[PDB]
Amino acid sequence: ADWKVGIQTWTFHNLTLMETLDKTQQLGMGYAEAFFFQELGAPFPKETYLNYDLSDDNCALLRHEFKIRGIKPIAFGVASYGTNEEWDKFFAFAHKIGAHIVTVEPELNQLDYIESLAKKYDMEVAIHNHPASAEVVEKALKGRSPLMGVCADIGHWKRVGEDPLKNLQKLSGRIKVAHLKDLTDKMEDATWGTGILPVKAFVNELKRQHFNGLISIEYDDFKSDIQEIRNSLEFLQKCS
Amino acid sequence: ADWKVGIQTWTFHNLTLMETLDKTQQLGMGYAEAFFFQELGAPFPKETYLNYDLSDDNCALLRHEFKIRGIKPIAFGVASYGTNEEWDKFFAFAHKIGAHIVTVEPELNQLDYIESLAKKYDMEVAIHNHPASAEVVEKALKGRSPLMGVCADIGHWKRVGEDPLKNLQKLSGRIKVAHLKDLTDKMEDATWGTGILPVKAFVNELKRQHFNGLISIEYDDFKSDIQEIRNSLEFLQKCS
Amino acid sequence: ADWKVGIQTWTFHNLTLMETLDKTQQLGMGYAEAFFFQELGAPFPKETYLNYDLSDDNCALLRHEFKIRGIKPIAFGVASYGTNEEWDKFFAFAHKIGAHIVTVEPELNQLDYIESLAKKYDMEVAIHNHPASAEVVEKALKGRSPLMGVCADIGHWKRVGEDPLKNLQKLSGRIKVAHLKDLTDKMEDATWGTGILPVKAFVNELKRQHFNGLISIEYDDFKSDIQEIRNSLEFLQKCS
Repeated sequence: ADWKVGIQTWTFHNLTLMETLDKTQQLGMGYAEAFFFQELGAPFPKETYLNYDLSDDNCALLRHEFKIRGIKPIAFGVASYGTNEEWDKFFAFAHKIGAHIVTVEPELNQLDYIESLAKKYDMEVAIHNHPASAEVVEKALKGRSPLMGVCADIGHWKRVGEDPLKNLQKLSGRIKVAHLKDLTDKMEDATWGTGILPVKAFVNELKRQHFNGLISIEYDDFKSDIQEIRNSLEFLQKCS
Repeated sequence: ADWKVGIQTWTFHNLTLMETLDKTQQLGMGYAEAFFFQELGAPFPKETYLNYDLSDDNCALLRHEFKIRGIKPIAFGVASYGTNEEWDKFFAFAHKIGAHIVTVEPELNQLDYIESLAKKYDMEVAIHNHPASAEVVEKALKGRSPLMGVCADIGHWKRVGEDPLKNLQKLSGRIKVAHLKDLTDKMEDATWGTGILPVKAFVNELKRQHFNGLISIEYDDFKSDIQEIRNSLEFLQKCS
Repeated sequence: ADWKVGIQTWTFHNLTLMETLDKTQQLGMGYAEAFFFQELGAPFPKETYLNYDLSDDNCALLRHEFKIRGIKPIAFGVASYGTNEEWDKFFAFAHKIGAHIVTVEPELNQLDYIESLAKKYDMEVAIHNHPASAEVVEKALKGRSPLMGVCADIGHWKRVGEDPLKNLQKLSGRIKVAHLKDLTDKMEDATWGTGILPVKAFVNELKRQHFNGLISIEYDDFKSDIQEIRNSLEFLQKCS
């Protein structure tokens, strides 16, 4: 309803992408943010990896493989390329596979060129700065197309006065993607700052800020299991 | 004797608190620093988690469950609340369960209110700053009640000139809790700075600084086992 | 041929050093950078650990144990000692075991003394600064013996404008060791910045900069297996 909940395929980077999508089905999510150079896996032939050089046949097969699992290949990233050729090929590929967003970590001088590509392919762009910070992204984005947005990192939720969502300030509306790293059961943490379940408080804040972008989750798949993460996904999804 | 050695229950956050306390028994420790929102586990009913809203009956049961295992619920934290109501409820709960310390990560404007609660409940407070640093805590604490102290993080022990214990400076005496994160066998590390076993050198420094607070240990329970950690606990405990 | 590829024994710090060397054989590497206080393991007696106090007999046995596995004990580190006695003993030990390099994290005032030891034992020194940065190492090293070099950390390869190799600048030639932390399959990462396999691009850059030092790799042995790492080692080694 309000926002989308997807998985960062990096979560399962030790698996093939097809296996990752099978896990995504077991988690009960309908969206993915895929990182490049993951082995695709059957039905793709061995040693074929995710990259913008995939043949038209393999691009069509990749689209089909997402579709039959009920998962949209909504995003690719994080891309941090150094040449215009790479950016061009990356945006063309994203468009060809049918992504609606790309997450990117560019230099400031690359933004002009990247914006032209966003327009050319009707691709939304969520900029991730290098992990002074909040001021630069707002200053850089001011006056640029609405396609040019922000990939916001949700750090360690929640600590008093370090609320990543409350930093949205003047660009709350340009926030297109939220990265949840190391998602835990009910967003529990060694440090907490909420009277209610942290994941409930998190969802409430997203509602209050009318976030309608993509919540892209990552977790440590060696330290957590599908059942544990499904506890958190419950609140992240059933609100929407 | 000199100091206390306890566990951070975050170590086993993938388990229930009762299971965590069973592990704490196998480790041979008599103290715990508990984080909120962990499932309690039997004898508590399913879906009951650690938080300051526990009924008087459940508070009494929690006290009993610690006591029969020979473990004191000495600390709760790290709390980083944003409202006075939350702080009030947290300190009341700590007192009700019989904690002697709480670890906290507040803003500077909250210290006055937090100090009033420390006095009101005779609760000691170990302040953890956001992970300029050493100066602020000393300046903030100067002239405040002896209950207002510091939760010191022991980073990567030991590197020349970056000794966290030697930073104690003028507030060595206000150091109430030391957090050991990612405890390894004999405190071995990829970088070392001692001629003797690092854990032996660490213990010696604690003796030299007359540390008599709580050493609160955390480790990666997926990368280490009880036997390995018991090697380090040996020196941390048998000195005292 | 061009450079050496070795393992950081920290990778397997949960094992004995002998077991670590067995794993190093299974990986197919001929060099090691060993951290101190690891249990040695059979044929050494129980509770004997790696440190500069090993008897001449045990030093000779350690040399033999490396040799029969086809692995050179090329480096020890990272050492971050606080006294001259410790440094002296560490360099003497490195020489006695037949290391050609030591990785170290000293204060600036210790460099003079450390350089004297490097000369005295013909030991190369790779300085690792505390993890303003690039300027200090160049300024500190200027005019010092060619034995005094740099241990460079390869962070998260590869992001545009944050290329650790391109920072080599004026001291490319004093770079003696490159630390690869958390090595992944084909150096894949959640953020990428290359059109080709990241490990291929990495190797190409090392060739272009004529790096001929030691690539010292570490990985998470709980999250990766020998087969996965052998995929990356393939390109790191077969280029040379």
